[PDB]
Amino acid sequence: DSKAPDGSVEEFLMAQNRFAVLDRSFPEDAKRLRAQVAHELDVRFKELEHMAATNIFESFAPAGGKADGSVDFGEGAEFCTRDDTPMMARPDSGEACDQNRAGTSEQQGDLSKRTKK
Amino acid sequence: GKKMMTTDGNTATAHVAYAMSEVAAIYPITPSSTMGEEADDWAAQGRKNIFGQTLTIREMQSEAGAAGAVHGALAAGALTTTFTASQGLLLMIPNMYKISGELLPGVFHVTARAIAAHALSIFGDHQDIYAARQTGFAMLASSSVQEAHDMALVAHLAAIESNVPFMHFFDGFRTSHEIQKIEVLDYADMASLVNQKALAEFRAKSMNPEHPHVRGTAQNPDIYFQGREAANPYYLKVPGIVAEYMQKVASLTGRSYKLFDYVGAPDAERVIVSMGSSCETIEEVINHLAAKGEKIGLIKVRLYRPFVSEAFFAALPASAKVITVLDRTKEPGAPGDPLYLDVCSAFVERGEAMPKILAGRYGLGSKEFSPAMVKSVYDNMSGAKKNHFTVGIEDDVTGTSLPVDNAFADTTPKGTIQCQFWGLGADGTVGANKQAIKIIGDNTDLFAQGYFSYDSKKSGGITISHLRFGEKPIQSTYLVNRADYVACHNPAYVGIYDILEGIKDGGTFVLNSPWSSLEDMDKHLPSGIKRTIANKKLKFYNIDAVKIATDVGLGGRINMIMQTAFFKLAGVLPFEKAVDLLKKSIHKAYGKKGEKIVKMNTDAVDQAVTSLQEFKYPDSWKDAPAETKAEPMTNEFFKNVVKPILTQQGDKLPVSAFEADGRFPLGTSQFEKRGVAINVPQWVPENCIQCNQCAFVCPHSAILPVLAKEEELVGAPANFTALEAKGKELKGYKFRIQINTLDCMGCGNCADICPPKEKALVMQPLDTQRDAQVPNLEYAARIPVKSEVLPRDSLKGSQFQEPLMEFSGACSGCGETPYVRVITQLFGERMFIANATGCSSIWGASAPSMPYKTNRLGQGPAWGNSLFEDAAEYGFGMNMSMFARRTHLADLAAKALESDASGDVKEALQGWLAGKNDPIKSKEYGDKLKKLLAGQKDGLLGQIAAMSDLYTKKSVWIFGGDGWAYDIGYGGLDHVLASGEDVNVFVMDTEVYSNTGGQSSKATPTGAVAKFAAAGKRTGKKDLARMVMTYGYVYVATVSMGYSKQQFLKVLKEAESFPGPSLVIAYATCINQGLRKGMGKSQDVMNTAVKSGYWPLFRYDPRLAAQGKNPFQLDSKAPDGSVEEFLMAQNRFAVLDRSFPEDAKRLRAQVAHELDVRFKELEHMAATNIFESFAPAGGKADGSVDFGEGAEFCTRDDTPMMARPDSGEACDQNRAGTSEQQGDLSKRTKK
Amino acid sequence: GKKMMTTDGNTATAHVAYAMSEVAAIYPITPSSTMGEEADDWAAQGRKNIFGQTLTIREMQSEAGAAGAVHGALAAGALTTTFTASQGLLLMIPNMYKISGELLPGVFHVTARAIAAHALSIFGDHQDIYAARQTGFAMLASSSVQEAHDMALVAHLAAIESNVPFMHFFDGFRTSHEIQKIEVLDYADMASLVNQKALAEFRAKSMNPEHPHVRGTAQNPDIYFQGREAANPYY
Amino acid sequence: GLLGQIAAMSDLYTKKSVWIFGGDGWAYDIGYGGLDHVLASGEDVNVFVMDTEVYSNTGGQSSKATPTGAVAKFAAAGKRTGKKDLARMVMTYGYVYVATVSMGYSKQQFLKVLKEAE
Amino acid sequence: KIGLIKVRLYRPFVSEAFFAALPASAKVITVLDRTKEPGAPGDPLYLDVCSAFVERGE
Ligand SMILES: Cc1ncc(CN2[C@@H](C)[C@H](CCOP(=O)(O)OP(=O)(O)O)S[C@@H]2[C@@](C)(O)C(=O)O)c(N)n1
Ligand SMILES: Cc1ncc(CN2[C@H](C)[C@H](CCOP(=O)(O)OP(=O)(O)O)S[C@@H]2[C@@](C)(O)C(=O)O)c(N)n1
Ligand code: SF4
Ligand code: SF4
Ligand code: SF4
Ligand SMILES: [Ca+2]
Ligand SMILES: [Mg+2]
Ligand SMILES: [Mg+2]
Repeated sequence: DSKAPDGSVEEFLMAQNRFAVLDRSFPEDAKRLRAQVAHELDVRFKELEHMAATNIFESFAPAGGKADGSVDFGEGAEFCTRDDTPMMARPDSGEACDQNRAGTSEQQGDLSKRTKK
Repeated sequence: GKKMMTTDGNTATAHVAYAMSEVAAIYPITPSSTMGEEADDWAAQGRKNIFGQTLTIREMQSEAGAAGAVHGALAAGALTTTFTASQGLLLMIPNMYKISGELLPGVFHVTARAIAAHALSIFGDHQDIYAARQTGFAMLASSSVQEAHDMALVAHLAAIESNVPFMHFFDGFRTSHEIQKIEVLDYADMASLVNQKALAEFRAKSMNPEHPHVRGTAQNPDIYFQGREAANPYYLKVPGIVAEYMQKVASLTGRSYKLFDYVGAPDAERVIVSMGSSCETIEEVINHLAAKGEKIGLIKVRLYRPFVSEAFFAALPASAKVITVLDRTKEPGAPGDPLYLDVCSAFVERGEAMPKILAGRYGLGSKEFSPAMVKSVYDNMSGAKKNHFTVGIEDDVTGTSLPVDNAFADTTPKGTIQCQFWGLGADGTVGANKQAIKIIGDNTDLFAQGYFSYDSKKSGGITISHLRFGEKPIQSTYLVNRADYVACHNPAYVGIYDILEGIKDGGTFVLNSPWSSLEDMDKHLPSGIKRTIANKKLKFYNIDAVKIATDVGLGGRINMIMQTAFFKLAGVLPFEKAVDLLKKSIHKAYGKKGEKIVKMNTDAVDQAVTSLQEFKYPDSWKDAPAETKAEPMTNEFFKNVVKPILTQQGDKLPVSAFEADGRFPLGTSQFEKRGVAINVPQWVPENCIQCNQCAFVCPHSAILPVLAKEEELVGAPANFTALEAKGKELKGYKFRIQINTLDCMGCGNCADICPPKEKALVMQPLDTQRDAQVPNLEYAARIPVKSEVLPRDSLKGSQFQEPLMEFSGACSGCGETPYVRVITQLFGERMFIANATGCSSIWGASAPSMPYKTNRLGQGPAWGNSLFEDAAEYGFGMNMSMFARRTHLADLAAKALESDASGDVKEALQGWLAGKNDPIKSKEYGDKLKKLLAGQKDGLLGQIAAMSDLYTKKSVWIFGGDGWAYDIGYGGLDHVLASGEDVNVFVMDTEVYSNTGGQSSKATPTGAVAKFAAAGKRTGKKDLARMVMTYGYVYVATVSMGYSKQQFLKVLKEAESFPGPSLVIAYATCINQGLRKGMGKSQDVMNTAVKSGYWPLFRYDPRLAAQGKNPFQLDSKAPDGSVEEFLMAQNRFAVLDRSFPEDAKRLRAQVAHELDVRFKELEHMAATNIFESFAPAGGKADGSVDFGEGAEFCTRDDTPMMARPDSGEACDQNRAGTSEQQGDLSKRTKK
Repeated sequence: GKKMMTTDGNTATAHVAYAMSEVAAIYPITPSSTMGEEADDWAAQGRKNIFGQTLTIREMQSEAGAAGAVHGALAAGALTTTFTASQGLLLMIPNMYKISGELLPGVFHVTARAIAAHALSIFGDHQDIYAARQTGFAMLASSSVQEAHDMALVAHLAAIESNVPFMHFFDGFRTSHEIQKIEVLDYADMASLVNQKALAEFRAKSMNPEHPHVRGTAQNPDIYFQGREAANPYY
Repeated sequence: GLLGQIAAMSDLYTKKSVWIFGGDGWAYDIGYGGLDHVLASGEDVNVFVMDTEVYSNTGGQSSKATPTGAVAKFAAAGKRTGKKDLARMVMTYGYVYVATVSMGYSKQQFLKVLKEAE
Repeated sequence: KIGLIKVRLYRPFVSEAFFAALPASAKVITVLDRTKEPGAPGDPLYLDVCSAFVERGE
């Protein structure tokens, strides 16, 4: 909604004691820092200009769905989704499951095949 | 009306909280987590509260956020509740003062848990609730599961009528996780007790623009004091309101309560005053002892705040001459703990008889408070009368502990059957016990109780179930120590743990093992057990649960068989009814996929009932030969501290065994060698291409690359097969991949990614591998690690460095530990780790197991866990220390350059100063100074010589999960990175709060299923990386091991060497994501995560911009279209598809769209020509200046807030207009 | 030497805190702001503490961040201090349990101020310091501008030798802002009172990869209680 | 009955506008974690930040909103890090309405933003 | 006949040192707390002083 820097920044800063007092006390550092501010805003404005020119932006979904109901992330999982910790303990936890101590599904199945007997 | 059910304290109170609240703002913290999760589940199922509405529940970024939201909701006129504990309650304290200060009817349900001090504890005690006793909240304690229900209701009703917020609390785990058959009220009954007039008044006084008021004013000395005392009337009335609701609720339930209740001899001479679950155990002991004539009693504290001395005395027998107040907390330096001080105050104000009052401390961090300990407390009152004592520990340092005689008689009511089950992680033992409790409770008049002890180990951990069944109420709030029935479901336990301890004579001992034959049994059963079974005439049974399960088709799955064993032998039910009920239930549950899965279970039951015969044993067991002791070598600390703790004897370690500040030495995990993997890898050297990828990827450091010279392999075992080393720089070396079979967790990741089609790693049963590999790893371990051969940060070369984090308690195949292990291989010897509370702090440092270790020179990660919310600031502090102390060193150095120090010393100092912040040079010259100044003790050179641990440049790292970085610690993280200081942040993104039970975090992706996002998260994943990149001066990068180990190493080197703040976000797989083919596919899943475009890799390096080039670089390619199979291969996404296919499809398409857009934005970032540029520093210069110096107008106001020592000078306060307006006015007023 | 000066409680305290600390993590909150601002200006002016070094002071995002930084700096072996009051002190409570729990020589200088309840107030009372009484910090009160200087010094000296963090507090405004002609000591005098061996010992036990240890473990019911009573000898 | 209850809820008839007012110290520093989370929630709330580029009330201390080179307490030689870009940070969400205003430059753009944000 | 006991070290609270400052002649003692803990049986300093007299047993 605004335009590219018009070059008045130096006067802008120097008209405020929060910047000028630095100029009177540490003239060399102040000079550097005001130029740095000028560079910072130059770049930022340029970045905002591209933002305004881009055609890359993501859709906007307000809300909607919920689908009366919910499900536990461990429901019907092939391997245990919780640990042996008292931290993960829950009222409905405790049912046996594959704790990944025997390897992958594929590795397990192959060991079966290989130890057919 | 009423309704019976068997549940835990958490559910009992959530049952009431849901009914009575309209809003809940929550945050997960153990052990209160269950309440928020149930409330969410019920709201989603359609459960109505007393207003006929589903609860509005929202998860905040922290408990502080939840507390502010609760305050807003209440101020805005909605009945509100929250569930919390420990660290979380502390964060709510500021808002508590506001909520009570504004007389809002809020109710906080707290599972009382210990505060982290010398150490963190998730266990139960009152340190947290006492920390808030001054907030102005009323405090109602419940001491049992049944009471949690009742008190929760009183709290809500009283809060609504009194206008004083309530904190309803019960003991963490001891009450929150104990299962009891109790009675709960219907929601309509609760609704009927609500004071409608009060409710309407609450609504009417609330914030609303239709009839607004101003709240939260700032007040001066003139009126603040008055305003603070104006609520007095309200606090004077709360006690009576609590009493009336206890009575109103009682008329509906039949259970009466008073602010203070008394039990025991009406003429007791020795009385205990206590609060919480301890009260139940104390009472059980009183019944027992009083029946023998002892004049003892107990005063149960219900309403702790307001503390009504009159109600307290109304409960105190006049005959009491000695009173012991028990506080379940510790306030260092205080003249006495809270409850004790309150009771003392009652007696002084009463101003009459002063019986002897004693203070006792107990149960910190859920320490047992058993019957024998109650005996100690009563004996102390008639004996020594030690004051300010502790009970449950042996304080051999300050001698404050009461001796405890464990031969005390069992005090459970007549007819109580007690059971203990020793299970292995995920063998379904706990689940069957909880089912057995439900079955027995719903089909008998028996009271049932269940409590479960778990392992700090997340995988292959041992569980111990304590169950009690009886015709009389079970008040035993302590573990079972004299069991009638004991079952060991893992034959491995037999030789290592004291499983039959305290088992009654004639008790039943059931064992799962394949040792059917007397010779096999005699061969495995330790002498001690045989003697115990013998001398106690135990009903010993053995059952090859694994053979029966296999045969009936259940594939080694033993839960049903052991379940049958309990229902048949425990003796809590008659055989007929038992097997009957058990079967009926199998049809209840299961009954799913055909009658076939039902048949196997039913069959397994019958087979079990049959094969369940009394193992007969020889009278010769009475004195089996006490075996020797083939105990390997370790160190003093592992022998005297960790081993005892790992074998469950930690309770016996006296106070003298621990460091006052709670510290632990590194490397105690080196000796655990648990051997719990079912299958481990087997190296096939004929196919090995010598890449070191298997070691790089191991989540537990269970693979050891070996590079030896001929000479180093002389005494090597015959089977120590080694290949001649491949590679030019390795000409002449013998290479070997040594599998550490006992530390392996058997996940399969190594074998899964081993490059060759003809795998060099194949999974095999642990037994087929241990005999050969144990002595092999042992031998290899003594071979010098060849860290100097290849580049430290090269894929292959990194695995030739010493890993400084091994054998952690992380889950098998954990996606976080591989990253950390490698990080230590690169910087371990010089890093500080400020670890955020989470899985990484839990697998990282759960006493007594310490995975981080030192290298051969004694150097290793200096590791620390402060809190969950402050990891960044904690690491920033360590960095401040290094800055200050190393700046001090630099100053001493320059100073010594201007002295008669020797040319060599000066050369070294000049060298160190120039390379002060360079890891290579600071070490090079620091090492010279260590040599050159050796012995120097005086003057300047002496101070420098004493600061050697500051010579080499240190590496400060901050480790944390996504919950930490995206939520609770985000503000801290953000500020630290914005400081521009040299720190390194490593975020292990699991896309959920893993440790606490899979709760959603802002890092959780769109459509992922997790707690508080159980219909799939409906907001996209927060873009932490892009947010941090807006600074321009922070190195930001993403990594995924499975996609590129090289890129990971490149990122580590670039992030760490960046002289400013660095943020590295890694994709970490986790059991909570539910990887469909096992965690052994983590690497491959990490690979797909990136290829699908789900987890794009990039690096933002500010120094490139400092040299004109674009700081942003993409390291991965556009989405390859595989996201759908990527998502569908994880249950956290697949469950949604099976349950809500319509929305799940939509959400997966949204995710594909999100990642597609994001990647395009990254592509443009990498294509940009416009970028933030700047130098590393420049400036400083001694001196300061105030922003007001020489200003033309006043620069500060007339407030007490801006007043400073030098303020007060006259200035233009802008009341006369502009400089020009004043000038113009001056010309106009010339005169 | 002694020096006669006319100043307020904040300055008298800050005078000492600066001399005895190497690091300071601060956050602004009335009526203690003056202290951190003075410390910052002095460091920028090159004032030397007892180690001949200028103070390393940083402003955090809040007092919780400031307390976590203080904990980290102390854990890493730097004498550290901070200034706060009221709402800010409340935010530091979680870290206070850790700092005392790990027996760290931290020193918090607090201008006791009212807690916001039915209303906010920047003025003085002990509501805030009492809210932190169970944290394990020793608490030493000063009732005048002159005692603020003296207790501040005692608090630092005692925290170093005892390994128990200290909370030096005085009344918001009534003491923090009261001006009085008092006597302050030279930094040299303060330095000569320091227990050099305790200090060396504090640095030797601090976090350092050259000789690591693990701090902040998670403990079960088997050992937590014992671990909590282990610090009794220090208190 | 029902009509009586509905009659008693008239102060809820009109759609309300929930505003959160705060300074830069609040939004960029201490309350950032909460502000961030509340915006990420996607709920209908309006945050209005009055950026003074310092913690004003307490005496002009620097905040992350303080610009490069500005002198303030704790930035006594000019702040040596730039202003934190809270706006671009929040815009990364894609579903949050973000805007910046300056009354002296444009009262109309200010009014337009109020109407659009609310 | 009046006196004042000034509290310097509030924590740890050392009763021995408290009594070393208390006149044996003291028949009435008022403890002033500069705070308010709603619902508490008494404010912090008062509670600490009471405990001192209770434990002394005299
Ligand atoms: C102030 C506060 N609130 C809540 C907690 C509880 N904690 C959590 C919510 C932490 C979850 C960690 O999440 P994330 O994403 O950062 O890590 P990861 O997934 O690796 O686990 S574990 C932890 C603890 C031990 O106390 C408990 O309650 O289980 C806490 N310690 N402190
Ligand atoms: C937890 C905490 N830390 C510190 C403070 C002190 N407060 C601040 C630092 C507030 C300054 C806010 O700055 P910003 O930029 O958000 O707003 P603005 O510039 O408009 O003023 S005024 C205030 C108070 C009133 O209590 C005080 O100490 O003086 C506080 N109230 N709470
Ligand atoms: S199976 Fe897993 S734990 Fe075992 S060596 Fe391989 S990667 Fe390591
Ligand atoms: S991953 Fe396979 S080929 Fe590579 S070093 Fe390991 S065993 Fe050999
Ligand atoms: S991050 Fe996940 S896989 Fe790793 S220890 Fe935690 S719960 Fe287990
Ligand atoms: Ca860095
Ligand atoms: Mg996580
Ligand atoms: Mg401001």
